Amino acid sequence: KVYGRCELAAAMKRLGLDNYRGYSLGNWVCAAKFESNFNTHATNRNTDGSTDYGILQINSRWWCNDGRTPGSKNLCNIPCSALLSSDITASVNCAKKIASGGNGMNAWVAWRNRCKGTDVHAWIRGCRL
Amino acid sequence: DVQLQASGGGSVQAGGSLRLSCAASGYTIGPYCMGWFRQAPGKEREGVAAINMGGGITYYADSVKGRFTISQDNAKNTVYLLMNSLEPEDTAIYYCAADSTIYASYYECGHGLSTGGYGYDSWGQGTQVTVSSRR
Ligand code: NA
Ligand code: NA
Ligand code: NA
Repeated sequence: KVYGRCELAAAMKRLGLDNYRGYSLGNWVCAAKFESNFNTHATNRNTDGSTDYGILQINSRWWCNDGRTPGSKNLCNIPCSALLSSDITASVNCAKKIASGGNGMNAWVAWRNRCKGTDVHAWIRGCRL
Repeated sequence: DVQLQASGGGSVQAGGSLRLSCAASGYTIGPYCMGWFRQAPGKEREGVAAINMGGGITYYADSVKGRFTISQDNAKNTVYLLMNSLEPEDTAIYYCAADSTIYASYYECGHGLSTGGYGYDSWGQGTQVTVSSRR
């Protein structure tokens, strides 16, 4: 499923990401935009055999299990296929765990590059929440 | 409260080889990246080699490609830097470093390596390497 900008902001707010660990809502919307273009089906295979899954491009060597990643961890304790659902709940719950890792949203390269330090509120401007 | 302990180093004649080692302890999860940076008195600090602990993909400064090799024991959160065909220009204080961030999406450890050490948050105390000239 490809979410609309405001449609995604609404779902993430529902799921409690607004100001989660101090990150206002637009941070998460901006992260999804550049990580997956708001597509819950986005997958990107990496040279190490791992794959990034879903709306927030969560990696199979550390966060979920896709059975193709040899000696990997599964820190969110879920099958990576769970991160490809129309329902972003699994992705949001795992993202909460990732952002509680010790470095906040810096764990997302795309957020660090395209969102960190910008006017993230613009990503929710014009939306009804 | 993680610690990086390095071993190896010292003096060696040009053309010679040295293997440095660095063990990361105190981690429960991670580190995500381990690498070596070097600093010679009158130069910019240089990222020499790095490796994604998860996966083993490696990265190298152009100045050492084909001469140096970084690898991990993994089983013990330890990495090795095998340096062959050393030149006097390789003389420097070599530092083991690590990036403790567990990234959400795939991250190439060579990025922080080539951009000033960005993301490498933990550092060893530095190991002197002196490559002397031939006679
Ligand atoms: Na990505
Ligand atoms: Na895994
Ligand atoms: Na880091």
